[PDB]
Amino acid sequence: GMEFNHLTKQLNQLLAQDYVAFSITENPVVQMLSQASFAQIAYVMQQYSIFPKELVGFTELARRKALGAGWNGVAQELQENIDEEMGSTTGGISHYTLLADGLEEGLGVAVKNTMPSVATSKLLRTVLSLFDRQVDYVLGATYAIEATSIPELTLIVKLVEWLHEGAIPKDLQYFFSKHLDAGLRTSVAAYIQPEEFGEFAAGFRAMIDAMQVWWQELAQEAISSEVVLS
Repeated sequence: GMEFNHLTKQLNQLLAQDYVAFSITENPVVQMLSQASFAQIAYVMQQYSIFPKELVGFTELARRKALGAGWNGVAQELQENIDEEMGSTTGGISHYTLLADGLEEGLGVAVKNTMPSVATSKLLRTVLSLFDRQVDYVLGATYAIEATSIPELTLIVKLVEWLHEGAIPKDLQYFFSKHLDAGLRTSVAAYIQPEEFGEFAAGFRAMIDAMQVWWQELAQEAISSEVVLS
């Protein structure tokens, strides 16, 4: 209803105003592009790729939290998200695979079997700690994934275009266009009570904070490869 709609609009605005990681100009990797080598930005993309993979499992944890609380409509919406990320609208090919295959075909950058870096491992541990809380908080963090999706994908398009000398592979271009050229919010609205809006907001905040910290740390990891110990 109106009060939850106000909250979700607010959280989207918060993200747009206050978070440089989701800015197409102020993201810390974008800010290092003048000085960065191909290898360094390829490293960022290898690490980045881990996150969409792992987010399917986190969405599963949120689905289970929703079921556990009797938020059945939300569990159903989350199942549809999982099905889509695992390929239900892209011929059975997961979104992760489209990205990974596209990076390999376009750049010769292998990302499958990438181990998380210190920063990425820290992100994944932090995120799990959020997805282990009560349903309202967990769904806030889950809504943060949805809210960050478009700004994130816009940054990824930029970095991938920066890396490519020519056109990007056509399947990868479709992956991007399908995302960039309401269901979760409306489902949660049916169950969430006003007394838990604060917990939903807290989960959202915690997730976007964790993701921002990761982008910052991953920019430092990338640039540090040419540092001479001093």
